[PDB]
Amino acid sequence: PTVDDILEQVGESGWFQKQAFLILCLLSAAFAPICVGIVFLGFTPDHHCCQDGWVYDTPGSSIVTEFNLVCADSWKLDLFQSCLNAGFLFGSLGVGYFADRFGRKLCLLGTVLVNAVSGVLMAFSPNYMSMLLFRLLQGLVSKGNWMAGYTLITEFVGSGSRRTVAIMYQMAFTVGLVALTGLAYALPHWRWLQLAVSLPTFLFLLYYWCVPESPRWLLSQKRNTEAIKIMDHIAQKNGKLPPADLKMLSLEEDVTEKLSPSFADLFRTPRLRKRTFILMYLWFTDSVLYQGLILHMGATSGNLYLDFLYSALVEIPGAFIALITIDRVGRIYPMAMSNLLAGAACLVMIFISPDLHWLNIIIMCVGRMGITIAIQMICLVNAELYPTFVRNLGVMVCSSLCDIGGIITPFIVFRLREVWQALPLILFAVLGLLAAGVTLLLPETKGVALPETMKDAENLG
Ligand SMILES: CN(C)C(=N)NC(=N)N
Repeated sequence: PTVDDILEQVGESGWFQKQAFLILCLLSAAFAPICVGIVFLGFTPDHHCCQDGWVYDTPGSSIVTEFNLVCADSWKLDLFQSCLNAGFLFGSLGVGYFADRFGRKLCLLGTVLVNAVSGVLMAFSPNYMSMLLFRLLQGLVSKGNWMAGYTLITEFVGSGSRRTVAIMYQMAFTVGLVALTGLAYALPHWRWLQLAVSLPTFLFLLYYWCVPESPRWLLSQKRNTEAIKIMDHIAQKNGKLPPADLKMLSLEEDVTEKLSPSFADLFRTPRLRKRTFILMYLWFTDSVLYQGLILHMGATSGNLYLDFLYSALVEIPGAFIALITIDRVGRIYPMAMSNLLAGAACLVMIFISPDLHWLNIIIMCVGRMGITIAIQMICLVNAELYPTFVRNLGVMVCSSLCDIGGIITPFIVFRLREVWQALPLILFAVLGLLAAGVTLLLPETKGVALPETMKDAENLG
């Protein structure tokens, strides 16, 4: 009588779960401005390049118009993204035990309050060093918020709807990007845009007090009283009678009362070590090949609004395709096919002359669908292939190996565009195709109802 059976008897997609998913959807739209937002507000309109300073003629005011970073400190924007991505690295190494042991829901609430305060302080920051440190904190806190929220969603949802609710969460992320574009068009000033982004965070915390904790992680602490309380509250919420308390409670005496995120037992079991290595390779791929592809995309009209509108309308067809095909053939074959398609798209620009009609749109479309389907696979698979005391140690393969991609892709492309114009495409295609062909074949399996039964990490092998 695992908690999934209790949720099934109480209704996995009841009204209470609907409002909880709405609340964390409101959280999801608050994560896009942290990562995607920069291309809008940190965008130089024009540069005059004695010099005698530089003046940009545009009604909007970006970060570089107000800090004068056009020529003397042009690399500061790269330094700014490097500092944000090092914030992601600091989060990946930091919010583990510090994100679980103090109370998972309470940690999420404290961090979302911290994010609100730090964003408001970014709105009123009349310097640069404080701005950089605050962006470090913003990156760390926002990554922690989004991963904790997503894993909480895949914890509440019972077996049979994890794919649906997670893919709807990613659709909410894409809708957050679309709303970012809309609010960007609403007013070009970065200050008011940041202040308007910070208000969904208030709307989150204001109503986030009533959301309960994760029942399974709470059961992992051998505290089943309030766990049974919250399960019966959920059951009575969506018009259902409570189940048997003894069946609902699972003692699981072999489980440690506290958590010990393994820094050395990850490689103890060969299945877990192999899964972690495969996910490391796959994650590196993903942002690697990605910002790579984005960079290789042509100049979109407008370059600040229609660029985002065209980039965001890619995901939603991909999200719907994933929703349709993720269960009929499992969560391995569709994403493997998408990655092979992305590799073939990367390899086709080299041997085919660009003068052919519609070649640019064909390659951009195929690559992008491939590395949207890859991302909406890998997030769900990393969430599924880790128990509750390993999922927060499972964020590191998500974020401590995508951070290296985000840091290093500008340098790799900067060297590649000089050494050989045909070099970066061959490198990206070779690494992506070889990795996604050898790997992503058997990273355990899919369709497993119990991810944190103390035997999920070993029985699948
Ligand atoms: C948010 N960033 C930078 C991504 N990795 N996007 C993506 N799904 N390739």
